[PDB]
Amino acid sequence: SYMLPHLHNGWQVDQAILSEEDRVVVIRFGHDWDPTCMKMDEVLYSIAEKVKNFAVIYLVDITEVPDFNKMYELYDPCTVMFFFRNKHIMIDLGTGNNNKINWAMEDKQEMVDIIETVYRGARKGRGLVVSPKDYSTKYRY
Amino acid sequence: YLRKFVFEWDASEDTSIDYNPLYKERHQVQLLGRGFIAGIDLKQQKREQ
Amino acid sequence: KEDMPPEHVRKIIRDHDKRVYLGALKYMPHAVLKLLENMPMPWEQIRDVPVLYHITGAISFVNEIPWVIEPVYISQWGSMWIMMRREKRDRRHFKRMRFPPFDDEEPPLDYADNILDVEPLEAIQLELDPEEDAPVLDWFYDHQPLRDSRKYVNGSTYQRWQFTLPMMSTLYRLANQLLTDLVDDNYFYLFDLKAFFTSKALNMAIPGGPKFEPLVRDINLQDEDWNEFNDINKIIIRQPIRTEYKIAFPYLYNNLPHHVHLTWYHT
Amino acid sequence: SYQKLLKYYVLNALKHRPPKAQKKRYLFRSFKATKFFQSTKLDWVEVGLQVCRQGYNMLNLLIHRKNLNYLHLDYNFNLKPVKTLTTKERKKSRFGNAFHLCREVLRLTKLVVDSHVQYRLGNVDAFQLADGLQYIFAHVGQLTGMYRYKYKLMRQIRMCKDLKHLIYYRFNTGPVGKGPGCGFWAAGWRVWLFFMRGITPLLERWLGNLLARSHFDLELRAAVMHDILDMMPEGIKQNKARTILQHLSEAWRCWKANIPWKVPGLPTPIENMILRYVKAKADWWTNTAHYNRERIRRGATVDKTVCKKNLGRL
Amino acid sequence: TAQCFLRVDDESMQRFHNRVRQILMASGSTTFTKIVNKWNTALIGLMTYFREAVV
Amino acid sequence: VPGLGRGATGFDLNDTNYDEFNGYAGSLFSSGPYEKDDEEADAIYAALDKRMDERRKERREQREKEEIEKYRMERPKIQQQFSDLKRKLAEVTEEEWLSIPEVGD
Amino acid sequence: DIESSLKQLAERR
Amino acid sequence: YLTEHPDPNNENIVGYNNKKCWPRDARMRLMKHDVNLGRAVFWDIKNRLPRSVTTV
Amino acid sequence: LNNIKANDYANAVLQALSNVPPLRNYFLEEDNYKNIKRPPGDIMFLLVQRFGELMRKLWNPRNFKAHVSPHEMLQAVVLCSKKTFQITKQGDGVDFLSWFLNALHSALGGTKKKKKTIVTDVFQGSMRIFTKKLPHPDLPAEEKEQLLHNDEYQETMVESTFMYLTLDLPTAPLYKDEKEQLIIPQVPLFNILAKFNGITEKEYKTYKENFLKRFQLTKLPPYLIFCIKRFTKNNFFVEKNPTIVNFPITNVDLREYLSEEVQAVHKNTTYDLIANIVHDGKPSEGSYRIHVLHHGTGKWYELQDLQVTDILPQMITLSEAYIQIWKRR
Repeated sequence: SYMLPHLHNGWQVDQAILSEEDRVVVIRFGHDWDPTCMKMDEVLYSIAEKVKNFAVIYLVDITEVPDFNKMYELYDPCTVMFFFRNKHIMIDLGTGNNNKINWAMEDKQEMVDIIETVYRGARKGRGLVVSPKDYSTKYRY
Repeated sequence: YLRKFVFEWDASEDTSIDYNPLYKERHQVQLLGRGFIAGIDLKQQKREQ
Repeated sequence: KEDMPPEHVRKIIRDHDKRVYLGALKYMPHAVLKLLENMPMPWEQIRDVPVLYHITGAISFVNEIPWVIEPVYISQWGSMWIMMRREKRDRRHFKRMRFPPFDDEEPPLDYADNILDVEPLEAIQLELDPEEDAPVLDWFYDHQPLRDSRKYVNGSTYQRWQFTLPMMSTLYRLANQLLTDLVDDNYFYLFDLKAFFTSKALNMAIPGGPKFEPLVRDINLQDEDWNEFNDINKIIIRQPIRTEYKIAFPYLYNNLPHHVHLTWYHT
Repeated sequence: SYQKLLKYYVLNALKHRPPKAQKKRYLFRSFKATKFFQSTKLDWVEVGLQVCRQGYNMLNLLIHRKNLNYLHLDYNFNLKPVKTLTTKERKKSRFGNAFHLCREVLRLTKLVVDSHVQYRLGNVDAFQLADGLQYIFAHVGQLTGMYRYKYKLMRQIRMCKDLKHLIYYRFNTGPVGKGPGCGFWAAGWRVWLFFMRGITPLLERWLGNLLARSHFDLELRAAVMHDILDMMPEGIKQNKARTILQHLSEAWRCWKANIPWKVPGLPTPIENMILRYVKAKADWWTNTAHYNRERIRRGATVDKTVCKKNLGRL
Repeated sequence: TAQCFLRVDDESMQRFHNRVRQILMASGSTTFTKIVNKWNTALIGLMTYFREAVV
Repeated sequence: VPGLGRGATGFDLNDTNYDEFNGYAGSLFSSGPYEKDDEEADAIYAALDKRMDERRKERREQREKEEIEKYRMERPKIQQQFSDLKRKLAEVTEEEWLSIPEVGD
Repeated sequence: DIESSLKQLAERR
Repeated sequence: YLTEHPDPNNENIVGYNNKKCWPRDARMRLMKHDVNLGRAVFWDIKNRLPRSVTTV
Repeated sequence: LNNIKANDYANAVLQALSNVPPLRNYFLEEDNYKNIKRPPGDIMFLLVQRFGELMRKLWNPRNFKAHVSPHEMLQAVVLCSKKTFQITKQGDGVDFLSWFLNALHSALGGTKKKKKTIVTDVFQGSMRIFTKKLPHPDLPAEEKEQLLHNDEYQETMVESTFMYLTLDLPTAPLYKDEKEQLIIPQVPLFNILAKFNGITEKEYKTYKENFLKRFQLTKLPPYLIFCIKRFTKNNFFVEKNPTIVNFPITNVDLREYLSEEVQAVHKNTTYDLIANIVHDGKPSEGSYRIHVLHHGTGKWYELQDLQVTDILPQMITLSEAYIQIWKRR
């Protein structure tokens, strides 16, 4: 399915990041067949219209669009990238690297909170924002 | 009735820790005084027989 | 085809369509395995071998297989045992010089430069007394003892051997250090393969024997609920029923004998 | 050591299966039949040195083909970097366990051949050569980093050490005491050749490849969507895909609520496909709910989302 | 005339373990104070109910 | 325009392309100086590989066919299960497609 | 649009 | 009980519930007479209750 | 019948085979089967004699107790089935009935396959299978019609003998109907008895092959056995079909399911339900009960192990019928 819009070349990506001025651009780098990307894209579609006011989601295929692999260290099976007014926003998830999510959370509310915090920090002017949760521990007991 | 690459085995893996005297001190083979266990020095076997 | 002069492969490997070279490189683990399995024995100084080498020098296999007559091989290694023990008793200051690296990072010595013209110092061959080792002293320390003799082996393939009894007696004498001189399997009572299988299938370890993970899931003896069958008030105890008793008679001292092999009785 | 040697002997004798019928194809006869190979007669030390050189050259070719000029491999097959690696370079340097295993195999071959050439030069005695071979075959793990790349190899190593305990304590009886003079390398050489037999096809397959030329509901939904949109007029599928997806979600919700679901304008083939999809997803849903409840009740580690979802499903 | 040996039923032990697991998972972003309060309440209930049987 | 046309700077090595065994997937010599001699060498080595596989080719292929047939018969792929309804769905007029309602009722 | 991604997914799976 | 539910194989012991928490010498010991008596008591109690009203 | 652990299915099947006048009468006399020859190392005959013994215990006018232990019969069943249909673990009623009827038919044939045994004389009938092979659906229509001239994808003559009729219930309606009716589906008996009308074409698809098995009855046995298919294995577990069969219990005319040349042969086709095995509960922890019509009187009795209740004639159709035995009169 994947009703979320897709970008088929680097040109689409680099004018999609600059297209939004009052909304956070979300880019999922990965592959549809990849299950983890499947989980994240299901979560995103579950909240695609909830964050329409202040966020936008685009799906980018690594094979179709491989130019960002070296610059963004796109070596994981899947990454999630946050941009605002041409500036990347780093998120302090507690996983060691603040640039990309690199994992698929099943709860859509966690992603909603993450994108809301990113928007709040980007409109205020901070380039690095703190996640309102710690993902170092999976919280499984 | 009621990880770690370990090159050498652990001493707890040992067996033959018996309580019966018949099984702890087992009467060795004396092959008519003319047969010897392989590998061991022949002179040592002759002395300790 | 026919064998070529050894200088041809020497020149080829000295001087060095990449597809042929890359395809030849694929079978390298066979090259390693055939080199290592044709490893010279301690009693041999030089062991010439047939070699199938790539025309581009990308690879070279040792073609032959280490065929050795079992009694002769065991006797040779028993003589090696004797000589090694004698030398270690002689040399109090034996110095190990085995080298884990190939001359470290140093380039591989050129065989035609410093190994070709150097003759070996000596071998580890045991000295054989001509009065007792008469039938074997002629060939006891050859690369293949009787390969060229039609009477003792089938032929150059070196696949069948027949020996006269004096030769086998001398070989048995020379290999007495590697044999326990047992004349029975009674020494292996409750200690042979079938006994070990019975022990493993019953999740029990012979004292001298090994120990294995349980073959089937074992229920703790504290789980049984004191039936009339296993009532301890009825059981008469004289001696502790050992693991050996249960292995010797698996169908009598075990309540669930499964995949148990009956051990051979007295011979 | 005796007990573990018996354990492995019993394991070999019990896990043993009779060999299976073949067609008797010989690799080296086929190699000789081609033009690329030629036969000769060579000294074992010479072919050992030649094999070491060829292995070093082939490893150099494999390293340089990836353009990994920042990693240098010496003649003892010890690969080391020359500079601090970038993350891109570090990922490029991930050769896998196969390459490292082959490199350490070539290092062991280099060790054996180097000991033999050392004996042939005359620097060490033949007794020293045999003792060095025994040490090499009894201390592969120490002399060569093999266990990390293949964990099972560790077992073989213990064998060798066990075999040492089998030989030394028989070799060192009587006048001979503890010392570095015991050369008896049949057992370890046997063990490492038997390991090489097993690992030869793996490294050959790796080299041939390198030198050539849960979420059932989501997949079910994607597959049914693909099947429906294939049998879809091209000019009408712009919004009808979204409409039928909304219909699928509504049908799933209606089944989850025990309420009738009967779209009047929906054609009966599409309706029957939706019914089949809902049936399959409901079967998977019920089965996974029961499985998750069993897992949670048993005591398995689970997070909040799983428990919450399970409770809802239950 | 008799001794009544007491124990805690394995069902009650499993209930206590499940309560502890629920406290641990339902913690999330809650203050450590409330987590410790929940653990204290569970422990107090268990001990005040199973006084001798716990020992 | 490249990816730098956005004016951005960084802050197949993908884990997917890498396997602990065999390392990274993909032949390192996929393209290069390929000519008639290279084709001949590849043909010879492929023939050698086929000859090696001939040792147990008949029984191995028979067992593989039986195993895959039984696996497909026991567990059918979801596309196979829905192919019947997919093909029965072809018989529909294009006028009925516009008639598909929403879920507002 | 959706069919373009569905064909890519089916081909890759 | 055995007139109504005969047990020729002494199978009454196979499904007897016992408190595994206690050690073996502390649990109930499944003697033939004791097992039969327990089953008989439970059977009588169950028969006293109609099945539709409640089940034991 | 006493319930030795989980053997309620076997008790239900045995009670269904009992209360059948011809088979029961055959097994009530020991001389009818004692003198037939057996192979030396044959254990199947233990099924026969003990079964007869069981009958004589069930129909005893003067008995010391109002119940019979099936222990010996079930031990014979376990021994003869090679650890299948155990006494401890309950099995499918349909499968056990099929195996038991086949074993009785085989064992009553002395040292040879007697073509006419009491089992065949009572329960076996003749049915005409019209197997029509089908082309693969993923073919062009022109090739699809061209394969119609292959003479392979047409009706065949595979007429055989059926010991029981396997009726397949329609799938559960999933979503409940908007009507006030219960969520439990209801289907008439004649609707499931439509695959054997002759024109109905149920699809049959094995691996990479398609069929259309048309069925037409040709000989109606004196006692007809319906094996309604409840338990079906889906992709993950086994689901028991909750469909309720709406059947009459005093008059069923099958004249419309027989060929015209066949209808003339049988003067009687009016069947009365005499036995009804019903499965209750989940597919795993299910229980078996039986509704039996006591002749002489008109009362209907529900037997479940040692429980004998007087059921009303109207309430039988409400329960999920699993196996049915009808008498042709």
